[PDB]
Amino acid sequence: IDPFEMAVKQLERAAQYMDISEEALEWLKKPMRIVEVSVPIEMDDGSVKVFTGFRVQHNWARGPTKGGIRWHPAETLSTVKALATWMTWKVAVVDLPYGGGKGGIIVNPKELSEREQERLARAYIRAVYDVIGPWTDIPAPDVYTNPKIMGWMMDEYETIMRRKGPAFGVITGKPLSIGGSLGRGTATAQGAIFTIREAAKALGIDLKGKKIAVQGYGNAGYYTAKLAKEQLGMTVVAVSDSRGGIYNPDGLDPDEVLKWKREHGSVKDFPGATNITNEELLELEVDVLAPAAIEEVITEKNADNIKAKIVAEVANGPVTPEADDILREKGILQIPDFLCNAGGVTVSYFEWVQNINGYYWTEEEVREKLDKKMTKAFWEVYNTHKDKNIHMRDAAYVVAVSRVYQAMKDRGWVKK
Ligand SMILES: N[C@@H](CCC(=O)O)C(=O)O
Ligand SMILES: N[C@@H](CCC(=O)O)C(=O)O
Repeated sequence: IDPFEMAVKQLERAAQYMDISEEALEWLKKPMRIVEVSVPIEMDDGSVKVFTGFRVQHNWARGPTKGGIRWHPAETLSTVKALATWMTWKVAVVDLPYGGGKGGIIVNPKELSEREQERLARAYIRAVYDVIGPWTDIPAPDVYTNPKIMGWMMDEYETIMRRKGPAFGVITGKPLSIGGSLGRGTATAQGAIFTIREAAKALGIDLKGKKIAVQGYGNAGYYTAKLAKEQLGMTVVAVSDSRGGIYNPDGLDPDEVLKWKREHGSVKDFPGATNITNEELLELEVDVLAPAAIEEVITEKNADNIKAKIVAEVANGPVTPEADDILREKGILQIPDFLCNAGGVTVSYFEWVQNINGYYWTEEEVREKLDKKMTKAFWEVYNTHKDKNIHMRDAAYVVAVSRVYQAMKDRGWVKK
């Protein structure tokens, strides 16, 4: 199951719903630049180990490419290419002057010390310097990379760059001390909450007092539940982790559950709550269900059993296309994954804007701008959903690919 293959198939399926020339589709099926580099670092024992690093820039018709860096032992070039392709549509659906791109190093960072991690980050920047920049390619944190590594990478880039321009804007997700942006820790959850609110408004539902079930209790799931309870006033009845689920009709307090999970490593056996598992958790009678964990969790095996009026796909591809079908004919509004979790990329654009301008904002300004962006993106996707009578996801693909195609035509890359 080649990751890249799946992305190309999804793009073709999408192109089956819109008027796009075959030359433009052939252009969009290939990354515009792929860079594979050797990343040599000096280990703590004195030896030199060489790692494999990637930087894929799928498309830059709309502006500089944007995408995170993954440090995973199972990283492959095809995975990076597929993720860069998805990043293109993600920045296009939420309307950002960005293209799509992604990077990665095939490494197990859990067995690297802090000094070796810093050496790896600096060596990666020294290797890929010639294809990145504030107006060329802006990396960001991703799987097993965090703001600390982002700061190390920014410092190395500034050292090579001799401070001749906005070196802060070369990479996002930085610490606040060095050009970091506020509201960035709860970006994804805030965007998901905004999309859920707009979806409820579209469906004619006032969310105050109804049930939400969240699967996955990392930063995304926990903050999704928390912001749901405060901003949307909904009742959080079920949460789960990489172990099991906890359900309470009266409502769970996300802060207490987070304390429980930190203390014991799992959310299981929470006081005054029935312990359950993920499979039966996916089908509680709730108004909103927010899968925020590992991919491929809703499948034709249990798609019919889903009873949530609104499904917000915080995670990347939690729902299979077949389940997309059954959920559609069941009457359930799905927020597509790369529209729902648009908060992350959105915030990163805001941070870049701040770095380029040299002027930073506050929490309220970031929050308001994110609200407007996510509301507009959701409403465009939903209006395409209505007008073309296609799936929500397919509408997101229509919006994003239409924007990229228009940008490609405007530059004259494709003459038709
Ligand atoms: N992996 C992140 C990167 C976004 C960013 O550039 O901040 C995402 O697209 O969700
Ligand atoms: N990768 C995250 C969602 C996307 C993000 O946080 O950037 C998850 O699966 O929970």
